Amino acid sequence: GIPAELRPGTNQFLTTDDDTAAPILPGFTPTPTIHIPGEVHSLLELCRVETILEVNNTTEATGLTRLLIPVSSQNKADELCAAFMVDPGRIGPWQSTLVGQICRYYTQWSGSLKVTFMFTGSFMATGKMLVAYSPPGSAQPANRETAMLGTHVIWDFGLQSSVSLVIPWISNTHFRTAKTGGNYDYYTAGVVTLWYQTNYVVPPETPGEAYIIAMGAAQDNFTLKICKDTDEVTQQAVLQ
Amino acid sequence: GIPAELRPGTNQFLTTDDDTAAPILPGFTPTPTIHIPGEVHSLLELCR
Amino acid sequence: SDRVAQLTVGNSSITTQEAANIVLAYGEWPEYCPDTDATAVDKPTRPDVSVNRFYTLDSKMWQENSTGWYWKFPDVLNKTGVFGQNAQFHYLYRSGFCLHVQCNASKFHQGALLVAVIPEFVIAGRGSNTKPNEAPHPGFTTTFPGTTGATFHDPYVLDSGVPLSQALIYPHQWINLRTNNCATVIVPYINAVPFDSAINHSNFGLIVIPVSPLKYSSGATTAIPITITIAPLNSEFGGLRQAVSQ
Amino acid sequence: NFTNINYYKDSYAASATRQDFTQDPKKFTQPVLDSIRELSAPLN
Amino acid sequence: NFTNINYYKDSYAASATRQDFTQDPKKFTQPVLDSIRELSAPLN
Amino acid sequence: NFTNINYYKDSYAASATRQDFTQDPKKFTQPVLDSIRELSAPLN
Amino acid sequence: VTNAESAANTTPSSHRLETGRVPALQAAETGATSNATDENMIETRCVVNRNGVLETTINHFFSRSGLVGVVNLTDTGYATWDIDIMGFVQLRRKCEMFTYMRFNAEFTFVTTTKNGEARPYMLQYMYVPPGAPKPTGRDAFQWQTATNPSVFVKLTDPPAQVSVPFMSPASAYQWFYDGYPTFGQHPETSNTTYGLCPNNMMGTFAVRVVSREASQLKLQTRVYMKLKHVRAWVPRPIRSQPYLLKNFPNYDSSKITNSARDRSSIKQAN
Amino acid sequence: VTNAESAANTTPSSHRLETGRVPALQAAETGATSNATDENMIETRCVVNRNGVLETTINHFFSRSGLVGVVNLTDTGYATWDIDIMGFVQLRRKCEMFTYMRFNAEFTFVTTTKNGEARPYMLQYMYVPPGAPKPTGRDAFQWQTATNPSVFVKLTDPPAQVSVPFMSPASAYQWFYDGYPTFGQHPETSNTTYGLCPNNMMGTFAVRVVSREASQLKLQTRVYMKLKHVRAWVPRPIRSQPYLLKNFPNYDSSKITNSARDRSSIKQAN
Amino acid sequence: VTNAESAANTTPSSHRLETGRVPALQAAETGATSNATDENMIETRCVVNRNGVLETTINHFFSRSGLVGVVNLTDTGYATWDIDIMGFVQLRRKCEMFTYMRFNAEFTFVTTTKNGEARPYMLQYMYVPPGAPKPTGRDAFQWQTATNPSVFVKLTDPPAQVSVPFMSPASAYQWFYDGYPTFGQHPETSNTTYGLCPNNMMGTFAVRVVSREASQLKLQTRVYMKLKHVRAWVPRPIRSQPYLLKNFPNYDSSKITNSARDRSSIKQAN
Ligand SMILES: CCCCCCCCCCCCC/C=C/[C@H](O)[C@H](N)CO
Ligand SMILES: CCCCCCCCCCCCC/C=C/[C@H](O)[C@H](N)CO
Ligand SMILES: CCCCCCCCCCCCC/C=C/[C@H](O)[C@H](N)CO
Repeated sequence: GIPAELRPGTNQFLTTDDDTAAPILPGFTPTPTIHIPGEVHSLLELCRVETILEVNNTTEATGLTRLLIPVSSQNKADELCAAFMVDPGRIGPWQSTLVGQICRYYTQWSGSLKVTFMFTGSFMATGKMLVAYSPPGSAQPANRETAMLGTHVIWDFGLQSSVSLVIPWISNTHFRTAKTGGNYDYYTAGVVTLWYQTNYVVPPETPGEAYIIAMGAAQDNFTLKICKDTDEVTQQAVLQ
Repeated sequence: GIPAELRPGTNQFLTTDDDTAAPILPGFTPTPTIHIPGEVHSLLELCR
Repeated sequence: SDRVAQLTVGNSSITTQEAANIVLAYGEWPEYCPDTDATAVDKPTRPDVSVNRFYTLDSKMWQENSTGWYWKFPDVLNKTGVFGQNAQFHYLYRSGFCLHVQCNASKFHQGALLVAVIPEFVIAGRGSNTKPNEAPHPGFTTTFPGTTGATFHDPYVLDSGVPLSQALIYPHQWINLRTNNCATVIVPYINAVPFDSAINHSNFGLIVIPVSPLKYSSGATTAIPITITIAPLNSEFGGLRQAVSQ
Repeated sequence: NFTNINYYKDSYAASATRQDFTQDPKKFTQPVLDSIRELSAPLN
Repeated sequence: NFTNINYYKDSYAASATRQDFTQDPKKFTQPVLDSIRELSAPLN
Repeated sequence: NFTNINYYKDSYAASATRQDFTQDPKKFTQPVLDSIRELSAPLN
Repeated sequence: VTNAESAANTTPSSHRLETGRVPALQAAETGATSNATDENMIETRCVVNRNGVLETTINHFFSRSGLVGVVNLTDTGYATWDIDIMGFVQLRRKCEMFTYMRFNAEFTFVTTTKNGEARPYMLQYMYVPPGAPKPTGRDAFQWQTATNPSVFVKLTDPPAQVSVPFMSPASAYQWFYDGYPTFGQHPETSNTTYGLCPNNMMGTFAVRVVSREASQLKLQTRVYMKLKHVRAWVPRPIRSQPYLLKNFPNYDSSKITNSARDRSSIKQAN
Repeated sequence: VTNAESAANTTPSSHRLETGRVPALQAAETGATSNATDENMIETRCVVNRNGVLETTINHFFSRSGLVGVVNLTDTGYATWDIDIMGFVQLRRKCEMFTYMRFNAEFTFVTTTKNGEARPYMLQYMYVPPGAPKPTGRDAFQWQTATNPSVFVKLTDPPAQVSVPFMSPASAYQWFYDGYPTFGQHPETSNTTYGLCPNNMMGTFAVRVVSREASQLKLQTRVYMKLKHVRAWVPRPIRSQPYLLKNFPNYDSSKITNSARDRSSIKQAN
Repeated sequence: VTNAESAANTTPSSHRLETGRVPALQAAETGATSNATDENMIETRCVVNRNGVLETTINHFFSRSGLVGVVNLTDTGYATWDIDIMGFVQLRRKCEMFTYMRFNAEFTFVTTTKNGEARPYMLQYMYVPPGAPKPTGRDAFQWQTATNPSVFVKLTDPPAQVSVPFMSPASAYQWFYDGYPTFGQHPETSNTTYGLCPNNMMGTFAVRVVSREASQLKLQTRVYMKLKHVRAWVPRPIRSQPYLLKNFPNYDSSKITNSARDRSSIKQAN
């Protein structure tokens, strides 16, 4: 017998503990592996894929016209098309994408984001848009002169029917808690607004109403810290 | 199993004890440090 | 040098004058089964000409208020050609596929489609009943539609409780009626076992949901069809016995 | 930091083995056949 | 005296590491710019 | 994987020793005197 | 294949005034994610990133214990539990994020009483593989466990814990199975066997109180499973609809829950 | 003698069209198993087998604990048990698969109460070799164990466990003995000593409660034996008939249980 | 930067009789501490000092456990505690001696009963990070702890003890924050958010009794925190006024306690 004292932490079952355990089956060899395509190694591979945002999540949108930003022709200039927050750990459009369901498993995120707008309309319909990201501060801008003071991009519907606005990492702290609201408005990321830059011009005998499909993903420097459990799953009784 | 007896001092919580403890967060790296001026290393710097 | 293309496989060819790319599913090519991963002892057969060719299915009309369609991939071809005979007489089956979905429209029509492959696309039974024996289940002509396809009831959840918005983690493409008219995917053999029967288990499934519904003015063409052509790349069979239909 | 040490012949009763930082995002983000550059138009 | 030994991959669960006797009292006691000698009048 | 370690002088109180893969099926399956080939008739 | 920690740092960039070089115009019709990065759009500075991504692997994401099943023992004398981890929606959703998974396991057994206590009794946990006879009584001959692995532990002991290997006849566990287990005439009304993979049926887990007479206690043992040495394949979207059944992905036709909460208008961020 | 793991792989084969080379026609009248293999009959492919056969040795097959005997103690004050492992039909059949066996042992003692509990009392387990005097009381002088090996353990302790060597005067344990132990006139009516090997009588196992007065409890101690370092010789068929006695292979003349269940006809597989 | 133990020894000195060399006349108007030492004023001898100063570092001064909070559990069924160590004036004053601190922690959990005892029940300690849902009942789904770190310990066990890293989004913990957390119109009457650093909100600490029915006991768990690997910056004066609030440095306008006790006159040392 070797002398040995017992310390605090004895006989406890820590959930996230890395320790050995007695094997039930001695001298066991499992089934040999084969080559299955599409092996994942990290959750940062699932965050870098584009995924349609629910920017039209307002009421009166029925079942599948919640993914579409309606575009038409205006009468006044400098109009606005859509606006949505940047926070992916927040309730809204980012709740319907894939990076906003992985950053909800983790209670912290960092790095740049990326929003890709695809125009689904007629081939003869031209136009221009001013999608602009605005760091925190005041509320959503009211004019286009205030919106163009941030980090905008001028995208025109041409042969290439998709532009991508990268959202840079402009923060004071290294990380941001994916839980905003209350005293957690210190970790807000800003507002992305999309403006009717010039107009939506259409020739005769062509529909004057189109749609834009917004998609979102992470960037190369995206990272996450401290796992947690999501707030979606609700269960009253066991699934018998 | 290796033989091992228990000695006095078992199951006690000494306040000024220097021992390890089980970490709650596995695989964690804190926020990187920056250069903050005026770092203290001993309480003999505040007495002079 | 990027929009024109020709895909010759067997005695069939596919010509197109405006595409976008050819997505390669999970960045891998359809291969033959190696001697390391193989487990069956009997020698497999390889026609290599009569089964690796473009089979064309019937056309689907694209109405304005359409919901979508879905097909099982080793099950659409069991009564058509020499591939159906090979997948009825034999017992094991391993092959990749080569997709192509065509939907041509003029420069005055607007719309888009999301075509994608869903490995192990399990159809859910719709209905609120949390009782094992009283719960509703889909019929056989709904899980395995055949060569005539099956329409979606709720395309927003892919008829499986899974959002369509995040269904872009699958090998996919778009058919934007202003840019392209054809989407093609080269999918390899994805399964947990090296060989598997082609009558009880459907590996994956194509889904074509019409987002941004079709719109046009009066005087244009109303009948807008949708045609898909499959090619079973690198097909090999094993376990020859009596022929079983299903 | 001795943690990898096992105490049985069965290798499936050990701790979390070597952490390899393998990452291939080019199979989920860019699966197309023709390699596209990032400073040019996708469809020439 | 083996005490520094850890038993996990996380380094923040160890004991009190190496005791360095770092001490710079010249930043709290004599922070003036012009170095003043101790055997002369401060203000000449 | 230290398991063979004993703690007494008696050797019959140890664990399961070295696993030798000895196998001679030729004494239960083919015990006949005259060695028969497998590509010929047993009784010429 | 690149292998590195931290995060890809940025590089200094200047303004571009030229034609033909357009990094911003992508084309989503090709099914490829856009590759435009920070440096090419805006003028940026140089930073060295040290924000470790060790905590985002699929081996640190799954190596966390979690309740898989609960077993109510009344003391019939015994109690059984068919091993299937898709009964609680907390560990079911992370595993259904993927299609194929190959992993080892580590089960932990936490047994309590009706009001919650630990009386110094004895419990036998027995694992019944597929094909082994299930026990029919509290003093039957199946409990002799001449070959089945069993654990004898008390209520006043620390929770029991064993390690379980990859025990599947296939090469991986698949959660979604697009087919039937058998041949024959499948019905159109009640397909009670569609989407039932036979490679996941692992057996039955039985538990009894080791005694001769009947002990007057109502126990409740919770099984906490932890995954390790886990490999994953073919990722798939995470479920948004509430779960109804246990072995089937059934949802509700009416009252489909939207995947994003409602706001007033489409031109109001807040 | 060949020594290898995994399993013999197959080799590629083609069709044979010739006379004189017939691998299929065997002759079972020579008492030899047929040696025709896969490659020679049918056309086969090449496979590399990795299906480990480590779990099929006679040292992994027997190194599993298993109930050998139960000892009821009423507290006469003490209780005895003549060591013979052929009392429970679960570990008896695996050992009777073979004729001669040489092995070490490892007994485990699990003692419970009437209703099932563990009161903090003290128990003495004493091994009585052949020739040593058996105890005649609960406070006798035999319990002084000046030379007999004894174990003092409580009911609230983990189950006791000791290691036992090969303690036979012969070179191996034989279960079947085709003879008589002594000379003389053997009877024709009641041969109560046929098939009684004297090399297997190992002694008596006694147990008492260490006290002075009488403790009012009815205990029950179960002996769990595990084999190790086991060598086996001369395999023999496994028994199909139900057991009747303990030291004799008696079966039932009438109602002989067939070794295969009945079906309808001989031309119906199912 | 000099690094040495013991204490600076003295050197021999003689008398000085000269003009121009004046070590005694300092000038405090320059904001510098006087540098006159022993040797220059008086005649001194030579000594070798060995009085170790190892016990005066900021790593031996803080590496001492100390009560940070108490959690009363009535058994609502559960109890919560927002982690903030500025609730007891013993460890609050040593930490408020400094402005910025970066350290690891080590919490110890000591749970007792109403009259003081340790009944063999079971307790679950669960840490709820900022954003994770707080439990709403004693048998809620939040206690499934699929990702939150939890500790299962009994009352009859040694006190639990875990290690906690630097979990702040900033580079250090600051106790004094001279600003507001948000923008907007700040009021003149009730500034209920001035001096509230959001980088110190670490979450909620919950505790329940693991059971099904209600256990009739009133517990009381004390949290003992110890600091380690501590770095400190920007020292500041130690507080002399009695504490009033928990998150605010409020003091009393009237009855200001002087920092030195009163004596009779200024010309009487005693
Ligand atoms: C009594 C102590 C040993 C207890 C042994 C229990 C473990 C044996 C079952 C292995 C569990 C493997 C993990 C889950 C397998 C399949 O995925 C489930 N059936 C999911 O439905
Ligand atoms: C009290 C602690 C020590 C207990 C010692 C008991 C073991 C001594 C007996 C050795 C048993 C050898 C294995 C069985 C032997 C013979 O095969 C049996 N008689 C079978 O009939
Ligand atoms: C249930 C076992 C694990 C319990 C985890 C509790 C520790 C998590 C909180 C970290 C405490 C860091 C030290 C104090 C932080 C800030 O200075 C305080 N908010 C001071 O107000």
